[PDB]
Amino acid sequence: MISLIAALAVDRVIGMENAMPWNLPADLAWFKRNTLDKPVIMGRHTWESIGRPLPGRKNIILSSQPGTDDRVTWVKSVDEAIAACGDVPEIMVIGGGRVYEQFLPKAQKLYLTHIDAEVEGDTHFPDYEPDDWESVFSEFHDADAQNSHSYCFEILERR
Ligand SMILES: CN(Cc1cnc2nc(N)nc(N)c2n1)c1ccc(C(=O)N[C@@H](CCC(=O)NCCCCCCCCCNC(=O)CC[C@H](NC(=O)c2ccc(N(C)Cc3cnc4nc(N)nc(N)c4n3)cc2)C(=O)O)C(=O)O)cc1
Ligand SMILES: [Cl-]
Repeated sequence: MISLIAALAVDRVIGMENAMPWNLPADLAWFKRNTLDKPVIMGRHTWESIGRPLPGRKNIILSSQPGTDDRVTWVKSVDEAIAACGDVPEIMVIGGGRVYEQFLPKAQKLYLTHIDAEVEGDTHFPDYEPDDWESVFSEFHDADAQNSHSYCFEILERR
């Protein structure tokens, strides 16, 4: 089973290359808890933004270009990425936008953090249809001394 996990600004704007304009360690904690001990599939921009292998996860980077870090696994196609994950209960696809578009048709679950941040940009999380998905968890948090913006964790399961 393949899941996508993403942090979305208003109107589902997501990162394209430069770091997103927020400071959300609680979102990073949610990401770490929902991805640890699972293989993670990412594109090259997300890899650069992470800046290091994510510990405790097989890191798989989908890129047309040769790999530049032997600490992680480099693949050139979607099927190669899935194969590198091997036989596990859940694959976490962690972005960026082209990777989400590639994997959404295969995915059964979305972990979304909806962030109340007005971020300008043309890159968006792919369209999902409101009703093709069951929202099974939702939990709101206000901005605080450590987190710049309010944020709502949601888990959806494909109908
Ligand atoms: C891009 N992505 C992709 C991404 C992101 N989010 C997503 N979210 C979702 N939902 N989904 C996705 N797919 C998704 N993808 C991802 C995905 C995952 C991850 C990922 O890491 N994750 C880890 C978990 C976290 C972790 O483990 N993260 C990090 C791990 C390392 C932590 C160990 C600490 C080592 C020390 C290093 N320390 C430092 O550098 C700071 C230096 C230090 N200072 C401070 O500390 C400090 C602080 C506050 C301060 N202030 C307030 C007051 C202040 C401020 N600024 C000032 N500036 C000026 N001039 N003047 C001031 N007076 C001033 N005052 C002042 C000073 C020091 O002075 O010594 C993990 O998944 O294991 C990352 C990216
Ligand atoms: Cl990417």
